[PDB]
Amino acid sequence: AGGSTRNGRDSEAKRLGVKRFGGESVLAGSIIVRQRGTKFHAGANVGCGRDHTLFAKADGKVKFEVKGPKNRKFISIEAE
Amino acid sequence: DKKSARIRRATRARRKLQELGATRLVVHRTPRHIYAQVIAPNGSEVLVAASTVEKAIAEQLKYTGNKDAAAAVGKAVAERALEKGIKDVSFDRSGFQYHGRVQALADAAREAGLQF
Amino acid sequence: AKTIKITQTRSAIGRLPKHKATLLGLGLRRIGHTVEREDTPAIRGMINAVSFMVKVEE
Amino acid sequence: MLQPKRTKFRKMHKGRNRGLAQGTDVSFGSFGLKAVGRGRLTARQIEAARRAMTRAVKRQGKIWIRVFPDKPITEKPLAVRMGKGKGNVEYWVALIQPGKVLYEMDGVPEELAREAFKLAAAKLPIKTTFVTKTVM
Amino acid sequence: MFTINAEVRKEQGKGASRRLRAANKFPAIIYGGKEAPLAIELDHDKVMNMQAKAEFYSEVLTIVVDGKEIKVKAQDVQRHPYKPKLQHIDFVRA
RNA sequence: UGCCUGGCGGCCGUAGCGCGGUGGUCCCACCUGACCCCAUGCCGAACUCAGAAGUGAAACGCCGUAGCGCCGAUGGUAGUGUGGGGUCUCCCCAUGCGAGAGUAGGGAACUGCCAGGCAU
RNA sequence: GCUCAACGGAUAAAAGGUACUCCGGGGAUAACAGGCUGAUACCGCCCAAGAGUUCAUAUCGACGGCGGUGUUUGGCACCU
RNA sequence: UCCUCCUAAAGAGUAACGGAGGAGCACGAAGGUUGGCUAAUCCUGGUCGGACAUCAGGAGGUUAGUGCAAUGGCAUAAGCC
RNA sequence: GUGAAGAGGGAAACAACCCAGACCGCCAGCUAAGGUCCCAAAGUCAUGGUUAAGUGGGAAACGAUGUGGGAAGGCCCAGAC
Ligand SMILES: [Mg+2]
Ligand SMILES: [Mg+2]
Ligand SMILES: [Mg+2]
Ligand SMILES: [Mg+2]
Ligand SMILES: [Mg+2]
Ligand SMILES: [Mg+2]
Ligand SMILES: [Mg+2]
Ligand SMILES: [Mg+2]
Ligand SMILES: [Mg+2]
Ligand SMILES: [Mg+2]
Ligand SMILES: [Mg+2]
Ligand SMILES: [Mg+2]
Ligand SMILES: [Mg+2]
Ligand SMILES: [Mg+2]
Ligand SMILES: [Mg+2]
Ligand SMILES: [Mg+2]
Ligand SMILES: [Mg+2]
Ligand SMILES: [Mg+2]
Ligand SMILES: [Mg+2]
Ligand SMILES: [Mg+2]
Ligand SMILES: [Mg+2]
Ligand SMILES: [Mg+2]
Ligand SMILES: [Mg+2]
Ligand SMILES: [Mg+2]
Ligand SMILES: [Mg+2]
Ligand SMILES: [Mg+2]
Ligand SMILES: [Mg+2]
Ligand SMILES: [Mg+2]
Ligand SMILES: [Mg+2]
Ligand SMILES: [Mg+2]
Ligand SMILES: [Mg+2]
Ligand SMILES: [Mg+2]
Ligand SMILES: [Mg+2]
Ligand SMILES: [Mg+2]
Ligand SMILES: [Mg+2]
Ligand SMILES: [Mg+2]
Repeated sequence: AGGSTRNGRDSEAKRLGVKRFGGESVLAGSIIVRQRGTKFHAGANVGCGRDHTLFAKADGKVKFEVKGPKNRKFISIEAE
Repeated sequence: DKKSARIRRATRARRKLQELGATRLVVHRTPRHIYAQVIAPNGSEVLVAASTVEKAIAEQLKYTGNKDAAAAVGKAVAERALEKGIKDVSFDRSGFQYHGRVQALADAAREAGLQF
Repeated sequence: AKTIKITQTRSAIGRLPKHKATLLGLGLRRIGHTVEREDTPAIRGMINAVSFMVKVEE
Repeated sequence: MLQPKRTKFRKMHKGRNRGLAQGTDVSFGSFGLKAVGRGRLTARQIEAARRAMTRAVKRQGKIWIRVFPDKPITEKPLAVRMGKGKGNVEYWVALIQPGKVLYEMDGVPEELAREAFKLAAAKLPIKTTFVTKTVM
Repeated sequence: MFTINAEVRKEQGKGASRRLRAANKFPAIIYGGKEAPLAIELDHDKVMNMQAKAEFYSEVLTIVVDGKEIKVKAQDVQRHPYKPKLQHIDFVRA
């Protein structure tokens, strides 16, 4: 008999990711992306939350696009 | 250098008005002249413009780069904007201090009828 | 009207759920079941998916 | 015995050893000992084959060793049950794919390199072959 | 001088290239210049003998396809990883 | 309509660096001065103001240039979904998808609105 | 206002012994033995640096490598 | 008990007495806003002054920084006055 | 995915492998995997090769003028071995 450990821990999965994909009609206020940083960025009619959560300010379809000189990923709600 | 730092100093409010959809008045300031232009919310085309490089404005003046020139410019651009029916804009200082010729321009445009 | 005969030639016991749904979409029920379906790309795609266990007769 | 001086981490998963190799061509020297089989070597097997060819050339010529054992291998002690943590690091291996050039050599004739690489290959578990520098 | 006889590949891809190397052949491609790239197939043992010389990889070679000689050069060759065989050769039009 | 320049964009390196050359009517830049508006945890350096003697030195812009950066096929290779097989720690066959790296090559950006100057 | 931290918190409030022991149950779970396996062990073999006056292979055989048996120490916990 | 990464098989999730690290706070400014600014390191020169204080220039271009672990972010700075 | 909760045919026998999903009955027929000399249903089928080891019908490093096939080479009727 003998042994021990120091590596038993881990935390809970925060269920991040993209909740609504492109071309997917949403209501205003619908959470699109949960994320830590700004892996994505807020485009038109899209707000950024306290925790960098991307939510829709309006209704319509999701448009993923790459803009800017840094080729950053912007999320916009197209009108519909 | 100085040009780049002025742009860095301006590109926050420019992107903010870009997402606000704001019709925006752009001031540009030189030691000799001062420029103004009213830009559509797409940022790709203008509506009205005024300067101290124009003869119709510059010939009534002593020096093109003083506050009296800047007020005459903000008055002219306001009278052109109201001629075209543009009334509510948002003033982009373009990285300058709201002071001096810039302040005298915006105060002239407010007085002539623009709303910001 | 560009219609073809499809005949199930193998069993569907240990097969995938997706292949069982494909055979249901074709309307095949048992082995040797010859069915008559139109010729669309969607039909040809299901036949592509289960080509090992059907036999298409044009 | 080759061994990394520092490692970012002390232990490593067992992994797999599938795929073909990359160090295929004889880069530096003229003659090469190419692996044909698959498996893992060690620092002892490497150092024994180095000794066998250094002695077979009488320290004449130059020998490159293309591989390096960077994978730690753990073992549990005798009479220890299967739980209670990962075993202790015992030795270091290099994963060998087919096509990997293991050694290179020049400054010697071809036949001497053949007999040297044969004396080295007798210490190695995997099946090898002899290769030369190909133009292009 | 090396004269190589070739044939235009009737079909391409991974399954075909494996199947040629089964039938003692190997593909190659002629490219360069304004002319379109040409997907050929070679006999393996002839070219494997011819390539043992550095003359092969230095001189200008004549490839006969459809009775049409093409003076090329050996740009790059993919070899078998542990067998003395050839996978594929790039030929640049001289 | 042509050329040049300034401003705002589009696009985000085939758009960037480097090297060489070149520009001052206007514009721009440096530049002159500062009692004042305003400013310096000291300093008119910057910010700002009043200006216009000088210079395009720097900066900027333009032109050129393949030392790079960048882009980049074709074919093949790797992988792999399904089905099947073997000598089954790993591979093969049919079929479908099909890289990365590398090669040839491309490549010294393109474009919109307004305004001004000189020519026409 | 609780290190109720045994952190969805049994109570405001709680440690041990039993070879004097007992009941309900379990091969869901251990000791013996069997089984699987064969790390270890044992028995072979490969290369041959060297020792053997010279001479690798009379006898040994370093560094390292491949197997066999099921025979030890063990692993698992499939039978009871 | 809670957090971070891997295992985790390119959505989410996913176990072991699996591999590695932390938390049980702090801040009345270390918050808000307006305005402005932009690092690490090295090189040269320079009083005490030295590998290393402060000062001036240059390279570099975030290799720094983030109240604390790690990851993801951060120049429009979320970094610094 | 199967078993569990699923019989049948095959793998000698062999829950979990291969084929295939049993309403009942029939002294009817076609097939799957797997097979066709006899036990034991069906080819002592055909054509062309290989093996001499009962390999098939258990196993490695390594060793060897076993044998079949292919491509090339260097000596050779100026006489090779
Ligand atoms: Mg395939
Ligand atoms: Mg220059
Ligand atoms: Mg000044
Ligand atoms: Mg100059
Ligand atoms: Mg391709
Ligand atoms: Mg590619
Ligand atoms: Mg460029
Ligand atoms: Mg240039
Ligand atoms: Mg409790
Ligand atoms: Mg609990
Ligand atoms: Mg007693
Ligand atoms: Mg009892
Ligand atoms: Mg049991
Ligand atoms: Mg015992
Ligand atoms: Mg036991
Ligand atoms: Mg055994
Ligand atoms: Mg052992
Ligand atoms: Mg002797
Ligand atoms: Mg011996
Ligand atoms: Mg030994
Ligand atoms: Mg026993
Ligand atoms: Mg035992
Ligand atoms: Mg169990
Ligand atoms: Mg028993
Ligand atoms: Mg996931
Ligand atoms: Mg997944
Ligand atoms: Mg802060
Ligand atoms: Mg700010
Ligand atoms: Mg110093
Ligand atoms: Mg059954
Ligand atoms: Mg059965
Ligand atoms: Mg059996
Ligand atoms: Mg039976
Ligand atoms: Mg059959
Ligand atoms: Mg019979
Ligand atoms: Mg016969």
